[PDB]
This record gives sequence, structure tokens and C-alpha cells, in this order.
Amino acid sequence: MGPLAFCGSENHSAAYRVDQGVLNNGCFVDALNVVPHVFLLFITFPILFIGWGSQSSKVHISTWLHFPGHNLRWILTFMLLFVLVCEIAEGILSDGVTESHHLHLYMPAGMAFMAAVTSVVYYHNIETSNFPKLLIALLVYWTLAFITKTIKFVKFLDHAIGFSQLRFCLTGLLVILYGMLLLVEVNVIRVRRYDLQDLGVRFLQPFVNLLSKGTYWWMNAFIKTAHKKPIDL
Amino acid sequence: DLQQLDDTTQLPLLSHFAETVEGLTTIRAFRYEARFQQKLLEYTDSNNIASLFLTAANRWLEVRMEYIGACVVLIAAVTSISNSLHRELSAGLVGLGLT
Amino acid sequence: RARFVSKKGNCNVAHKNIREQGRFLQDVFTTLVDLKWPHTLLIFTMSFLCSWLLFAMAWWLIAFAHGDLAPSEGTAEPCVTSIHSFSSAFLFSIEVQVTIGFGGRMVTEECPLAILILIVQNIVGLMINAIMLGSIFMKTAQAHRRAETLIFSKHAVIALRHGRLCFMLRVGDLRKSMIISATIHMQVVRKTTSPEGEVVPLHQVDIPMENGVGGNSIFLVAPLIIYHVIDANSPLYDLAPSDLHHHQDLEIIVILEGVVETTGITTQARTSYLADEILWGQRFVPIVAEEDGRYSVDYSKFDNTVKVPTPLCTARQLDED
Amino acid sequence: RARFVSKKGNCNVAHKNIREQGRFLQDVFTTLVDLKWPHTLLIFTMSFLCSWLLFAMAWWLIAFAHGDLAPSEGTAEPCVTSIHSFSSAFLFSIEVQVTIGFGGRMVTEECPLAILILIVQNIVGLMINAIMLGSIFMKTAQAHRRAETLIFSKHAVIALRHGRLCFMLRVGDLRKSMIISATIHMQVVRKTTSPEGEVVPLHQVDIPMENGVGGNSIFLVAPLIIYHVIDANSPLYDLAPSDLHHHQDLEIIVILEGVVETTGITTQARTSYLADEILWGQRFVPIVAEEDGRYSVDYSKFDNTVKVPTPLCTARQLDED
Amino acid sequence: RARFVSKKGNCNVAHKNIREQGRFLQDVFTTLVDLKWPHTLLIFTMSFLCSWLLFAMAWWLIAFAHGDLAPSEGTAEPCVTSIHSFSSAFLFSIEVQVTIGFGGRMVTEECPLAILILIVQNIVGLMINAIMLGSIFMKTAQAHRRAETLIFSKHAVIALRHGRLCFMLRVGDLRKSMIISATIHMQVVRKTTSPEGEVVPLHQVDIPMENGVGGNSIFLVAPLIIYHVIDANSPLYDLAPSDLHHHQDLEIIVILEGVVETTGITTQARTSYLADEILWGQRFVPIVAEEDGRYSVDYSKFDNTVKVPTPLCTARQLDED
Amino acid sequence: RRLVLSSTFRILADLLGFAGPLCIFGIVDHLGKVSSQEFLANAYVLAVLLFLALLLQRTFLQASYYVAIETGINLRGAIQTKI
Repeated sequence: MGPLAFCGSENHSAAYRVDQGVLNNGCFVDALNVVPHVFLLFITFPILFIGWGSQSSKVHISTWLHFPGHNLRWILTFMLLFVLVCEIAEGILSDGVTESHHLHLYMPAGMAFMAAVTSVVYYHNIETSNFPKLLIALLVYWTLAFITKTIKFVKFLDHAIGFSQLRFCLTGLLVILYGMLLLVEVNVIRVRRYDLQDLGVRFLQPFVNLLSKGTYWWMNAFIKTAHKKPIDL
Repeated sequence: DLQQLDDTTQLPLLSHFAETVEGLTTIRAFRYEARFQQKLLEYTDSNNIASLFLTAANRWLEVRMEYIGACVVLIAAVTSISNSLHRELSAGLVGLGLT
Repeated sequence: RARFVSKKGNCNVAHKNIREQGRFLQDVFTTLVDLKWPHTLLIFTMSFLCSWLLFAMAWWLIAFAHGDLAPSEGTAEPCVTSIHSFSSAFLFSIEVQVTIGFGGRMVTEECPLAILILIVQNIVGLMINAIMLGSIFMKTAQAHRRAETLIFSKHAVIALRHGRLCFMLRVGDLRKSMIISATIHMQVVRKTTSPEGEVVPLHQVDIPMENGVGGNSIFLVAPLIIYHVIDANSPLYDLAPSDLHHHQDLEIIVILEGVVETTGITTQARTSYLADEILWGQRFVPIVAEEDGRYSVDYSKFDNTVKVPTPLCTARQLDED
Repeated sequence: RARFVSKKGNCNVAHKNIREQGRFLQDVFTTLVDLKWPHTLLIFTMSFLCSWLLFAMAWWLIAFAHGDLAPSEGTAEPCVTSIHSFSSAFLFSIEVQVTIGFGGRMVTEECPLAILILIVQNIVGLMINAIMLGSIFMKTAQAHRRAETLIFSKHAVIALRHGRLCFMLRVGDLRKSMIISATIHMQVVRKTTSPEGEVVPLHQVDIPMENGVGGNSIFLVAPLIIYHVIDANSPLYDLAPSDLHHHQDLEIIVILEGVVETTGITTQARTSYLADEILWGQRFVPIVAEEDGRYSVDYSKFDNTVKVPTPLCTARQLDED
Repeated sequence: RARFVSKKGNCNVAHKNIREQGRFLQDVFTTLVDLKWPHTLLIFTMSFLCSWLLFAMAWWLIAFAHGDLAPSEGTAEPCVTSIHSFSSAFLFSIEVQVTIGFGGRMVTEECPLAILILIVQNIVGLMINAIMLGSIFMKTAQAHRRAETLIFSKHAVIALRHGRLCFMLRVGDLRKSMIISATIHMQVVRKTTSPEGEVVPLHQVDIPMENGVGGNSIFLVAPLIIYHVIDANSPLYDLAPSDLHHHQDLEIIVILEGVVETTGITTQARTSYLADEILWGQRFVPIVAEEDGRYSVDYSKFDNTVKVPTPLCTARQLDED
Repeated sequence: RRLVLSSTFRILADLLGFAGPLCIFGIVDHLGKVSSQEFLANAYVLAVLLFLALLLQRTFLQASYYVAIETGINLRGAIQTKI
């Protein structure tokens, strides 16, 4: 409704001020929060655009090796996407009290939403290529996101607003899951360092992703080809 | 078509059982036992792959139908709260809507 | 029924089940200039917008970290002058990375972090200027667009010259740019079988072009007739006149390769012929005329052919009278 | 009477009736560097003036649409500072697209449409900088200007060496830049007729260069004598001494192809010979001399020839004594 | 036990005792683009930082030599405006050499030495812009990254076709970019001995590819089977089936060379085969299928092979029944 | 062990079956006339919480269903070979 500020346009344009304790500003700490999400979003859309995103325009169309930690990353991802959709909602109900349009409450987890979705599309296209250690962009993302959320958690501790705030319990749950993603990525570093047999099997449901094990996306190509032809033995 | 695949792999297995109960003295007489055991093993592998593909097709249908069944709950809940916040549904009939 | 290469030179191959996607990932440059043109302008614009917006967020971080986006201003001089928005920092990153450099927003010597982020913005921006402008010049500079200005005959023929049967076609050049070291590979491809039982589905075996040396090199200025004389070691030795029809497994492809004299980059012109595109017992017309001291070739007459009397037998059968 | 290639290497072909103009339209780049030089500077200047004037009209649209060309000014800050004419916006588009960027006219953060038109001006201007500067560098970087620094003999000869008749000519290099993989194609072209009745008007058949391997490769440092020994499978086997005169249909063209070692781009040097440019029974003089530990070739002596006694008969007739 | 080339194409050579380091010093450019990538970004960044910091010290020398770094200022106008630190001169050298040019620091016409150091900064900065951006474009533009998108067979075979033994392997192309003039050199390398006593340790002798002309050229669109028929002049004439095992001194390397049609720069794909990688008496499966008017090759089926009955003897022994 | 995988998928699916009456209680207890207690008593976020909980309930129920079918199919093949 105003010019879009990122912060408090009101209070005679306060809270842009850094003056005393320089990392003590909440606008500074969500401005530090939004930088790894745009780093994955701006390193990952080039390599996924150039390596899987219609480089092979219709002519790629088979053996699927899974990296370790495979159920754990996707279940911990759905915990992250769940709690960060709660961050989008708890940001926008805190913004909607006063008509000033504070964009620090919802824009950084909107970038984290796009970063978590493109991180899982990065993991889904970095397995089944089996280039195994082009995951060094992804471990950089869990280090920088875990670092800036621990800075946000101890700066929430220094204002002593704790366990009454849904933003506090929200950010503490994000603090423990970002270190959980970092420890399963260093578990991927742990085995060896920087196969499954597949000879005309065609039933992929033991060895696919956890989401596409759960909602069966491999079978969609069979029901697409059933309209082409009656299927055989 | 997957159902037709399931019945066309169901009948050679049961006729193989009905053959091998009938000519058992001849089949044990030729000493061909491991080979017709292997023919049984091939028939059961074709039966298990066709029943598993009919299973995964039915599980595909049920996750897509219940995902759009969950959209019913989302849309009817948001029109019940968006109409009962402003206009008058008298704040009890929304429990029927949600239930 | 299904042709291998098209008549315009495209190849009808599907490439089933390429599992090894990491060898596609290890190379980026030929994959980058491999793309169709609106994907190239999309990766051009979004690579530049990605670098400008990410360095704009870095300048917005610097101007927030000094508190210069606070309008409560005392006397301490900012790290970059006259930034009080994010979009002013986006304008400042557009002034830095394009090196426009207006000067109402400019860097002062207060922040050393602004100097180091200006250094790494100038290095990353010069590097993507080198990669993206050389990539778009190598995109527009290839000579796969040359190859349909080297038009072949729509119908190939087979006729009799010097006693023997010669498989003839004609290829024309449409501009004054000559092609250095124009090489001809004529490949007859069909499903053959070994005598020991090996069936190969598309067996590309070459026939030699009859040149006069034996090495395949032509000088395409005027449109000239490429002819391969069918000999006993050639695989067209048992070709019938009745075999030249549809659904006969017989495909000739003609590969013209050379280097364009204007650009300096090499090219490959390819065409195909189906079995019913071969006219038995016919030959071309003379298309070259002379007037006022100059020669003239007629490209309206280029696919024009004429019936001649030939015997209706194989070249194996023309060793037996 | 009418020669095929000129003595300077240009070809006298007219190219009648090219109907298919859409295949000229599908390619633009080889058509762009195909042009003669003042058309290239005209398309260079008018492409840049076209982009600057059209984006100048876009900035004039933006400054009219905010009302900043109205001199009745209150306090609301303009989208681009200090534009109050069309020609100030033309100066502003010249500051943007060349990235000069003076700063008396500069963009502020009021108009987002000015930011998006600045983005698409910078993308379109960087793209035409890449295309037009690489196109003018590929225009000036070709080696068709190399080929008249590879001067051939003005008169070719025919003489006797090792018992047989050899068609001789000499080709000189004029600078210290060597030519990697110098290939020779000598083509004798005339109107021949088939025994079955096919008359072909300019039948380019090659004679092989006598090398010593059989593959045509020379090392042109000193000017050396290219010789093709006339054999029975060569088409100059029945050449008379009386046939070497004007209006005899006989044309030899000599194609020197290679790649320049300085530029890295390939070249093609071509010459021709009419039938009265061939001197029967003559040969060249030795032009190579040694002094003070170095060798010396004489380019004043380069077309100098000498009469020798040869028999005045064909090489077919020199198998019959 | 020790292979010559790897299966991925790298060569296992150590290069002992290269004493002549001055011939490495006389060339810099192929040594510069020879390096691995973080050394190239280190020499890129430190070359630019070296030139900016050295010219920044030259501007700091000029501003000290006029006394403009003295804050005791009268009325005499400085040589460069608004420099009062070293880091302001570093910002001024970054404004000059990148041609950003903000204007709060700018050159005035008082000092002629500032004009001459601005001239030599602009010449040296334009020269290192040309060398470093063209060097980083030639670094990213090479086609040694192409060569593992040209995948060979993991196992080579030997089978019987047209009566004779042929050494077979298959090579696949993974994208729609065609390779112009694809040449095959198959070299069998082992330690051989002369009859006169000369022992050579890695004797690279080539076998010819059986083509149909005799010249090695293929048209790799579909993956095709390269076969060399073992003849009596080939050095695989006395090869046993029992010899195909580990620690047998026998190594075949297959060299695919050509030029990429997208980039225009040439390439070389190489693989090797050890003696236990050769399967005796086997052949490939047909991998090419046709559906809906198009052809389809199966890259999951690409290393798939099949046992066939062959005699277990040498090709020397197959001239003796 | 595939049966206890199927059963604990039905334990977690039927644990997520008991979100709905709590969501109905929260939504129409809000309609009688930021801290966490106000955050779990807004009916729009409580409705989309019901949507995600029912979504996860349905996919865990069908995962329980599939792995029970796969255990019975490997049972049928094993005892047909034993018969």
C-alpha cells in the first residue's frame, strides 16, 4: 500500500538504524537470513538449466542409484516446507496489524521456500546423473543458512522474547532442522569422499524418490503410454 | 488392460498346477522335476509382476483421488470462514460444513 | 518408409536411454551454444539479471551494514553515496557492472568491504561479459545455416557414361562465397546381413566418388555432377530397375563438407535419397550457358532431367553382355 | 574466348534464376559478412543509429509520460534527471548504450518502467555490440585478401623430364608467413561429350599433381615448380602443339588451398590458364641463387622462360617412338 | 599391467628430465590456457589487481607530487580532483581502467604527467582486457570437454564377417551436434623387437580402418561399428584366443578426431583397450530400432554383447583351413 | 518387518487422522466473539493446517496399503512354490 520498504516505513522511518549493537537489529538479521536462499537460487538455476532443464530437448527419456540419507533428506525437507509455510503465515499475520507493509516478515522465507524447492530439484537431478560431488553448492547452503539462523536465535535470546512467540519457536525449529540437513550432508561427505542392478526391470517403486514413492509418479508414464497402446507382457 | 493382463497370467499357473497333479507319475518318471519347477517359477514371476502393476495403478488412482478429495476440505473450509466472518451463517452451521 | 536423414539434412534419431548424465554435466559450453535461440536469450538475460540482482543485494547489504539506509543522518560519510533504497543499489550495480558509471551514486573510500565487493563485481562481470558475448558470437557465427544455401538435386539419377553405369546427382552453390576443400562422402546405408549371421540394421558403407585421382575433392563454383561409377566392389552392383520404388530398404546420403571462405568456420551439408527418389535410366540436362564473355548456370533448370535409352539390367548383368 | 576463372582468381558466373529466396532469408550472418565494404559500414552505422534513435524515442516516451518535459515543475522528482528535449534523450541513449555515462542526465529510482527499459536497452546494446564488432572483425579477418600475395606464373609451360611430358607452372609466396598443408588441385575443364551422348559444358576433371607419394601436398617457402606428368589416364594425352591457340576449348585452373599461419583462418588461391597461355616446348629458368650462406629467389625472374628442343607430338605419339 | 592411455582418455606419461626450460619461457599463451581452472582465475584476478594497484600507486605518486594529499589547500587546483588518500586513488584507478568513470574523482588539465599516465593506463588496461578476456574465452571454448560425450565401447570384440576376422568396437554420439570429417586412427601399441635387434618399448603402429574406400572417414550420427579386418599385413595376424588376458603386452588405442559443428573448434576423442578387455569370439547386438517413422538407438544396449561360435585359432591359421 | 512397516504407516496415518476434530474445535471455537495461542486460533491457518495434515494422512494410508499388498504378493509366490 506504500512504497515497498523491506522494513518499517513508519515510526518516523526508524528500524533501518543500526546505531548501537550493529547485529542487534531484526531487519539486519533477516537481511542476513535472505542471503543463502538467493545464493542457492542464483547458483542452482544455471546448472539445473544447463544440465537438465531442456538441454536434451525431448531426447533423453534408466538406472537409479540412490545416495545415502535418502529418506531422511526428503522427510526432513517436508518438515522444513511445513514449518516454513507456517513462517509465511506467521509473518503475514504480524504484518497485517498496522498498515505499513513490513516486508521483512514474509519475503526471506519466500526466498527460502523457492530455495528449498530448488534444493530438492538440485538433489533429484544430482542423483541419477551420479555426478556425486557437485553437492558442494548444497553443503554451502546448509552451512550459511544454519549460521544465520543461529545468529537469529541468539539475537532472539538477547531480547529475551522466548517461548511465547510463535516466531521464536518457529525459528528454533528451523535452527535444529538446518543443522540436521547439514549433518546428513556431511554424512554424504563421510562415505567414501570427494551399484544397483537394472536389467529390463521396469517396476521402479522400490527404488525411486520418497515423494514419488509416496504419490507414485513413475506410474504416470505407464498410464500415458496406455493411451498410446494396449500394454503387453 | 492391466486387469486383462492379470487374468491372462492367472490361468496358465492354475492349469500348470492342474497338469502337474494329473501327470505326476509321468513327470517324476522322466526325472524332469527341477525343470518343471523352473516353469512354475517363471509362471509365478509373471503372475507377481502383473498383480504388482495392477496394485501400483490402483495406488496411483487412490492418491490422486484423495489429493483432490483434500482440496474439497480446503475450499469448503475457506468459503465457510470467509462467508461466516463477514455475513451470517450463524457460527454453528460451519461445523456441518467442515465435518 | 522411414528415412534416415531428411531431405533438408536433419537426422531422425531418437537417442533412447542415455543414462550417463554426468558426462553431460562435465561440459557446459557446447551444451550452452547447443540450444535453440530463445533459450539462449533467456540464459543471456537471466544470467545478467542474476548477477546484477545478486550484486545489488550485496550493495544493499553494505549500505544497510553501515546504516546509510537509515535516513537519520549525522555527518559520517557513507560507503556509497546517495543510496537510500534497494532499487538505488540495483541502479548502482547496473552502473558498476555495465561500466556506465553516472556518478550521483558513487563509491567512496570509507568502507574497504565496498572496495573488495566492487573488485569482485568487476571481475565476475568482466568474466561473464567475455563468456556470454563470445558465446552469443559463436552462436550466431556457425555454418550450419550455410548448408541450405548448398542445394542438392531433388532427384538423383543413374545413367550410362564410358560404358558403365554411374550414379549421378547435382549440387549447386548459391552465392559467391567459395568453399575450400569441398569433400564428398556418399554413403549407401541399408540393413545388410553377414554371411556368418550378423544382421546390422543401418549399415553405413561408403561408395567412392569418381574423381580422376581417387581422392574426394571438388571445386564447387558452377553446379557440377557428382558421379560414382558402379563397379563390382561397389554395393550397388546388383541393383535392379524394379528395385527403385517405395519401401525398398535402400538409402543414399550425400555429405558435402568444407569450410566457408567468409567466416572461416567449417560446415557440413547433407542430404538423403530414398529408393523411389532415384530415377532409372535418366540423366540431367546441360544447364550451363555462355553469353557476352561470361558463363551462366540456370537454377530453374537445376532439377530438370531427361529420359535416355539404357538397358534395364544390373551392372553385374552388363558384364554378361 | 570466355574464360571460366579470371587470372586474378575471380569467377565469371552469372547465376541465372535463383527462385528460392527464402533460403537466403533463413541465413543472415554469411549474407552480412558477404557484402562489399561500404555496405558493411552502412549497416554498421545505421544499425547503431537505429538502436540509439529507437531507444531515444523510448526515453522520450518515458519523460513525456511522467510529464518531465513539461517545464511547469513542482517538487516531484523526474524519472531521468535533466531531460527537457528529444535531443537530450538522444544524448541520454548515447550515454547509456555506449556506456559513456556522464551523469548530468542520469536515471533515478522513481520510474520502474525506466529501469526495465534501461535493462532491455543494455541487453540489446550489448548483443548488437557482440554481433557487430565480431562481424566487422570477421569481415577484416578473412584470407581472401591473402590469395593475391600467392602469385602464380603468368604463362604455364609443357616440357620433357624423365622421358615424359610434364605440364609445368610455378607459384611464388611473397612473405615470411608460411602456409600449412598447402594442397594443389589442378583441374582441366572443357566441354566433353560422353560416348553415350551426354554433352557436359564445363566438365571439371582433375589431373593429379606429381608429388612422389601421390598425395597433393607441397611446402611453399621457395617458389617451386608444380608439375603434372601427362600419362595415358590423364586427359591431356592427345594434346597437340597446334592446339595451344585462341578459341580452343581448353582451360586449366590451379587451386592452391591452405591455412595462413599468422591469422589461423584458411585460404584458397586460384588462377586459370587459357590454351594460348600455354607455351609448347618451353621451360622455366632456374631462379634460385645462393650467396653469403643464404638462399635467394628472384621474383623479377619469376615468369622468365626459355625455349628447349622437344618433339612436336602428343604423349600418345611418344609411346609410338 | 600398466596401460598407456586410460579408458577416459588421459595418458599416463611422466615426462622425465625436461632440461630445456627456456623454450617453455619463450611461449606464454599456450602455457597460460594450459592451466587448470583455479590457477586461471588466480592469474586473472591477480593480473587485474596487479595492474590496478600499480597504477593506483602511480596516481598516488602524482597526487603526492603535486601536494594534493596535503590538506593545507590554497586555491591552486589539483591534478586529479578529490583524492586525499591512497584508497581514493585505488578507487580512481578502478574508475579509469574498468572505464566506469564516476566523476567525483576526475582528471583535470593541470598536470600533463597525469594525462600521460592516464594514456598509458588506458593502453595497458585495454591490452590486458583483450588478452585476458580472449584467453578466458579460449579457455572455456575448447573441445577437450567434448570428448567424453563421444562414448566408446567398454569392451571391444573380435568376430567373423565375410569369411575373415574383424576387430570390432562401437562408438556413440550423445547429442545432435554432428562431427565434421570424423577420422579414425586405430593404433596397436606393444613392445616389439626388430629382426636386427632393435627393441622399441611402445611401438605405435596403426591398423587401417576397413571403410570401403580405404580412407578413414565416418559419419557418426547413429552409433556404428568400427571394424578392422585382420589381414596378413596387419600385426594382429598371429593373435591367439588364449593371448587375450591380463599382463599380455597388447594395447589398442582408438583415436576419434573431428571438429564440433557448434563451436567450430576441433576435438580429439581417445580411448584404450587392454588385452583382457577384448572378448574373443563375440559380437555386438543390434541396437537400432524403428518406430513411428523415426529411428531409435539404445544406449542402455550399447555395451551389450553376445557369444557366437567362431574357430579358436589365428587368422594365419585360418588360411590353413 | 514389512508388515510392521505397513502397520506403523497405518499408525502414523491414523495418528494424523486425529487432527480433524481438533481443527473443527479450533475453527468454530474461534468464531465465538503474535503469540502462539492467537497463532493456533486463526481459522485460515488452521484450515490450511487441516489441509496439510489430511494430505499427509492420505499418502501415509496409501503407503500402508501398498506395502501390505507387496508383502502378500511375496507371500503368495513363496507358498505357491512351497505347495
